[PDB]
Amino acid sequence: IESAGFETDLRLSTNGLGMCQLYFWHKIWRKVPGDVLDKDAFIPKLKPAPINSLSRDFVMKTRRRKGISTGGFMSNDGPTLEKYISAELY
Amino acid sequence: TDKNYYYLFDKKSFFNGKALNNAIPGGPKFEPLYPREEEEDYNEFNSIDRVIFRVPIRSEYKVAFPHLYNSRPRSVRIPWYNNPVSCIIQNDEEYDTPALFFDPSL
Amino acid sequence: SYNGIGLKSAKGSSTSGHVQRSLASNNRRRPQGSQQQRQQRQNAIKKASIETHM
Amino acid sequence: IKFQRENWEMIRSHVSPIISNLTMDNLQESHRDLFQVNILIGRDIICKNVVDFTLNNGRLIPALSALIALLNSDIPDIGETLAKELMLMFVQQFNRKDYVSCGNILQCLSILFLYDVIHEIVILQILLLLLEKNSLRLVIAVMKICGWKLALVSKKTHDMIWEKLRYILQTQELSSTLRESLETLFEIRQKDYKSCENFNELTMAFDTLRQKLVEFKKKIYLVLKSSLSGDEAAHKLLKLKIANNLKKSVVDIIIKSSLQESTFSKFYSILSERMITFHRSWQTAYNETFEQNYTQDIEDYETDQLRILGKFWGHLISYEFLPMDCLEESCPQGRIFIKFLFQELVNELGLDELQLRLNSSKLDGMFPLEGDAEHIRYSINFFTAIGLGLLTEDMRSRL
Amino acid sequence: LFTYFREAIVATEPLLDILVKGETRIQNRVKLGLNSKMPTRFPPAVFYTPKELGGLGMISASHILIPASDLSWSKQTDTGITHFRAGMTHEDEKLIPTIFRYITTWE
Repeated sequence: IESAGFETDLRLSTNGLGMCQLYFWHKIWRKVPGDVLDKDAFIPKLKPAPINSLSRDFVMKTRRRKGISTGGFMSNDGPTLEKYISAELY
Repeated sequence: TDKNYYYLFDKKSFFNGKALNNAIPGGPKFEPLYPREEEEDYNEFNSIDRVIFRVPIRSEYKVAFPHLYNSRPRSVRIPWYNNPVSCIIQNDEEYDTPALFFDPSL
Repeated sequence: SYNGIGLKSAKGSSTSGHVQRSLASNNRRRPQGSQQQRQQRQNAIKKASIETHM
Repeated sequence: IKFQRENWEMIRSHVSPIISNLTMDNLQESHRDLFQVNILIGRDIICKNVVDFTLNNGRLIPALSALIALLNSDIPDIGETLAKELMLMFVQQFNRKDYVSCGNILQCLSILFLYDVIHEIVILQILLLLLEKNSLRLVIAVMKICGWKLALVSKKTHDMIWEKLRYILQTQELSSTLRESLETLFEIRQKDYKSCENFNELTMAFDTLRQKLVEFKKKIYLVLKSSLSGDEAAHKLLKLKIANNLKKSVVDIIIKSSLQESTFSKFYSILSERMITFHRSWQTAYNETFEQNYTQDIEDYETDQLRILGKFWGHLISYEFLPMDCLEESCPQGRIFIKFLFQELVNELGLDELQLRLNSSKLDGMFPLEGDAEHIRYSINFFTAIGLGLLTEDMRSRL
Repeated sequence: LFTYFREAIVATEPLLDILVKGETRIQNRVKLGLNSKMPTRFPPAVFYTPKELGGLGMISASHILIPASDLSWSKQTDTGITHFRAGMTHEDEKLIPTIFRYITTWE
């Protein structure tokens, strides 16, 4: 994610003395910081969000893109009987 | 003497900028080729509901990967994408010296 | 135009088309660390809240 | 002769004391003390003291070097003697495998070189010596100490040294530690060091030596008034980048401007908010201004102006500021200002919510909790005068 | 314009732009008379100076640093005041005050 206009930016910074290259052969995945399943989450729409709500926001965006969430505001949860076991026993 | 210095100061880069109505802040600016037809009409594509803003997508990046970061590019030339230039010139009147860099291990 | 923000063209405009980035912008960006207080308050307000298989 | 001896003894003791003392917190004082005592007849003693100190704090070697230089500028012979002593020490260290001593001595030498006391030739020689016995640990730190200086003065020598080091690294089976040291040195190079019979006469000489050794405001106003939204104004102000001194002044000016306008404008408030968000110093300035107001500048204003000010403050405090407030005798203009502020707060927040917020902060001045023998009655009365709650509850609590 | 919508101007950028343009046009009219429009030969002195010191005595609303914004995200979605645009002229750091700050907002 963060590596959008990385290399170019680096070049600009360094007056073309350092040449970056990014790659993905380690297949090295990693937890998006922050915690999904949070309805309070973040403040900004336009800016980059904070790091505790980063996971959530991304997920929401993905959902929106898919057409999973229907509308401007939504949530993510388990569909099961008994009101999701009474919200996991409160 | 370093050719890589001219990153986003190429003729090609300038042309791209002109096309995309996108000033590399140091460089020049022109009348846009195409009039900015602001008729998105709040579609489900490129919405702020949908996309994420980790990167700010600077217009520096537009002229570097025109066809990617910029949407609906037109008459956009392709830019260069280069190697680095380790070239050391002695100013103190000396001959073949490893001055600015460091020795091998073995 | 620089980061989608400069005035499209210098002509017509009837102006320099110069663009100082604002220092209110920074302020707007920042108060999630410093709005933050409000968030904290909110949090405080709502802060308290098989064997067979094995 | 006996007297002279005694004096010398005293001097030595003094020197020792100074050495013991020497630190960053009281360096100037130490220097002064040193200056007070004689060091021509007791030059040897002084030298001994200095050397001893060096041997001991090695971290305060630079200071020592500086002191030596200072001494040398006046009395050069002493400096020379000191240098000689240092050299001797170094030699001894080299002889006896006293590595720590060598390191200390080397450091001292480097310091001296840096301060134009001893020549770089000596340093070069030392380096050469170190090289001859494959001693990387000794010459590495010394080089670092006197690297930039060396480059400046004897560039060729420096180059030679570098070459030698390189050779050692590559064309010699060096140890791991040695290799590491070499690498470090290289890195440093890349950045260029980023981190008696005539006793009476003498005495007389020494004593002599000792003896010898509105517009701005206007501009601000213009800025405030040459700006559509408050935001713009704030930006303009920030562009100026006035010193942390003048921030308070600026704030005061802004306040004055606000007062001048017929009624309270959101603009000024907005500007304040912008400033406040921007930096802690501006916040501090604002706080100071506030303090000044309720304390000393509040009673000067006419009513409408005062009201406006109160409103502004309320706006600031409804969100941006921390509710910190310092409030029988103090009740004319001030009381009305307070009332206005309260009203503003109510408008912004919502009564119960506002009350809760107030409670949350320490707040002893606005609402003192302790009964204090019917002193809270006045406060209650005041509150009643401008429609408010909780006062009654407080009253009930105390009885 | 300003007395009618005092408070409501600040937000609308198009109106601001028009004002900037309109003011400039007006200035040029005067400069048209003098058959030049050379930007140095008319320092703001000659326009904004009142008639009681021999000037035209205009009442500018043009020297405002206009709110620019991401026109990508402006018409679309949501907004905030970031990046000011030029406003109207080259100045000699001569901050000409703006009529709006001398008009008490409607609220």
